Amino acid sequence: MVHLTPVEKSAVTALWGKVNVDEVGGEALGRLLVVYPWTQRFFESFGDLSTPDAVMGNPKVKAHGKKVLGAFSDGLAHLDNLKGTFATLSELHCDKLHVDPENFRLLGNVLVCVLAHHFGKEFTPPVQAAYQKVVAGVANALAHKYH
Amino acid sequence: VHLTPVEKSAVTALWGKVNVDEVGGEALGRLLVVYPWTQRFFESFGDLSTPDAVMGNPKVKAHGKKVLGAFSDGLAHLDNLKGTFATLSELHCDKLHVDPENFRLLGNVLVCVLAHHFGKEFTPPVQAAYQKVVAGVANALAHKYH
Amino acid sequence: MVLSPADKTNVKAAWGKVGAHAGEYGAEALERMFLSFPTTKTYFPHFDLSHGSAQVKGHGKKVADALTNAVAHVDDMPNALSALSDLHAHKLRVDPVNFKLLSHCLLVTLAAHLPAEFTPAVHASLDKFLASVSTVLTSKY
Amino acid sequence: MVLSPADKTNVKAAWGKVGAHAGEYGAEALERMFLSFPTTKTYFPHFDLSHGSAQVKGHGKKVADALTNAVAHVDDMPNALSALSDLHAHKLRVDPVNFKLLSHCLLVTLAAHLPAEFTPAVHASLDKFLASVSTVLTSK
Ligand code: HEM
Ligand code: HEM
Ligand code: HEM
Ligand code: HEM
Repeated sequence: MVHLTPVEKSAVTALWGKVNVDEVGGEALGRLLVVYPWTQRFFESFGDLSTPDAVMGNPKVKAHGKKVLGAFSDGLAHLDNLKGTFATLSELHCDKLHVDPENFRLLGNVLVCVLAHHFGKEFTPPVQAAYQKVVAGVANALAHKYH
Repeated sequence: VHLTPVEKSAVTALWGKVNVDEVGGEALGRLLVVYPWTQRFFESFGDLSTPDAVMGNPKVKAHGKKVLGAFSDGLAHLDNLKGTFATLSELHCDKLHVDPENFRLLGNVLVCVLAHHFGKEFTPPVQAAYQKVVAGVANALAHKYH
Repeated sequence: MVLSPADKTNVKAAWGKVGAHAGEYGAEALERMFLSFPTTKTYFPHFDLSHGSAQVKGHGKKVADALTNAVAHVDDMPNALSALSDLHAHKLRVDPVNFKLLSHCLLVTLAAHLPAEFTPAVHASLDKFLASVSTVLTSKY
Repeated sequence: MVLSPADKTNVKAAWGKVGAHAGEYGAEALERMFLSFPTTKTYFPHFDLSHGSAQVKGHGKKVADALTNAVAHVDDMPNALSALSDLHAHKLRVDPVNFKLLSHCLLVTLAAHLPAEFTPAVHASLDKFLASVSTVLTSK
């Protein structure tokens, strides 16, 4: 949602094919942790998280990073329903984890800030708009069983 | 988020005493005073330039009553707030473009107004019951974004 | 939020009428929060959180005094609250949504006890204040 | 917010390499905002918001220079931006979400021009800064 036009649907996968599904996940989450330091309370099991380079360097963040993109690519596959695709994940994050749904929005913004960091001017405003629709729908899906 | 049977009872027990001529317009008024950017939706309402002018504004008080009504309406239909607010949702989001955070703001001003009015009797567990209501209302009024 | 002179006068004036009831009001505000928003209880994983609790009621007065102390230094707040900034933001890592919740519960408390002070104007003043307090407690400086 | 000394330097350094590109970046950030979050256009009713538009450009520059002056008076922003505050908060009545929207688009814009300097640390510092600016401009 809102919908993603066919051009938006075609511009997004194109870019998403150039992104290293094994390293950029920990890149997004890592900055969520450093940009928004309070989110570090959710990942206390991950050892050292006291400094920027440490958080970026912490291996578990990296490894957990991949699972994130996992879910996001997974959600890219079916814009049909992020709500259903993230039913399991919503319940995990919402009921069992107590993560405030605003942090969902933030990750989807850090992610978008991260895509922009890699791809420079290939990350055009219309490509950004399309991705904003994706990180919105995904953050909304995850926060569905708070509804 | 589903009230308990004793929550549901405290809720309607308190709402039944609510001066429906006043409270709605006091909550909308305080929304306008406390969160002044919300005035932008109400240039049609006239003088909103001082707290007293806002609180005494006949259009504020009048429109406030319609607010309270939809709330009351939601208080009876706690099991389907989605459809109950489906038209107002359509209205506030697509014509009015009100950001969904403001729905949460208003709900919390209504809870503040209630506390102002029923002092001690607006007890902590009563408030909790109302929090679940205004959240549900705000969530329903933002279902459009979903 | 930067707190106008009018705001500063209105907060002092309405926080004065608090006075002796600081612990009482503070205790209740934490209680209102804990019940209204269950998720906030987990920042106190070792606290006794029952109604009347010695920990809750004792903690709430510390909140009320850090606030009295905040009202006393409205123009000099990020230094007056330098300890609490690191406590809540650095060490405890509190999600800023919670400060919105406690400020609200604080407001609802004050509206329950001081129904003549809580004019819409003062309500507004107190809001900008509490949210100013919160901004400092969620800053790393 | 309340900026750390590390924030204050990182922001001046980062917004130091924008330099002459201020009106370009501010033009980009606005367009990104207007596309990604179409509601924001509601505040510019009679504007030509087209790609490359002269008004978005001129306005882009006005945005960016305000920031440059903000970074300068970072210890005294509320005084420095007091005219802008009355504008965005009293006259224009801009909803605070919109400042989050634009600060994100400036941040995205910087990430896509300064790939070197836009590190986790400086990203965080810029975020705090833009939040602080947003705070001032939303209040009377
Ligand atoms: C908004 C997009 C998000 C997506 C797509 C997402 C997706 C996921 C996925 C796929 C997992 C793995 C579940 C498993 O392996 O059992 C997970 C776990 C987790 N998530 Fe995220 N999540 C999001 C938001 C967040 C945010 C914002 C936070 C915290 C600030 C968070 C906190 C956690 C925690 C604490 C875990 C489990 C950690 C562990 O297993 O040690 N999630 N999430
Ligand atoms: C939070 C719960 C809310 C409820 C229950 C509610 C309820 C209502 C109702 C019953 C109407 C009357 C519509 C009609 O008669 O067709 C209305 C209209 C309106 N709403 Fe609210 N609303 C809420 C939140 C908000 C907020 C926070 C704002 C602004 C910040 C807002 C802006 C408006 C405006 C401008 C109108 C129409 C006024 C006019 O037509 O002149 N709404 N709403
Ligand atoms: C108006 C807002 C707030 C004020 C004035 C405030 C002030 C204080 C004060 C004075 C203390 C006493 C520290 C000590 O002497 O040990 C404290 C501790 C603490 N604060 Fe608050 N705080 C606020 C908001 C919050 C919120 C919203 C939360 C979480 C929901 C929170 C979490 C904590 C925790 C977990 C402690 C230490 C409790 C322990 O010993 O485990 N603070 N704060
Ligand atoms: C970092 C955030 C922002 C900065 C630094 C900023 C700065 C400025 C500046 C320098 C002007 C020039 C006007 C003058 O000096 O008279 C202006 C005008 C204006 N701003 Fe912004 N602004 C910001 C955020 C926003 C946002 C988020 C919105 C709405 C989405 C907005 C809406 C407007 C409007 C409608 C005008 C007047 C347009 C006109 O000239 O007719 N501002 N702002």
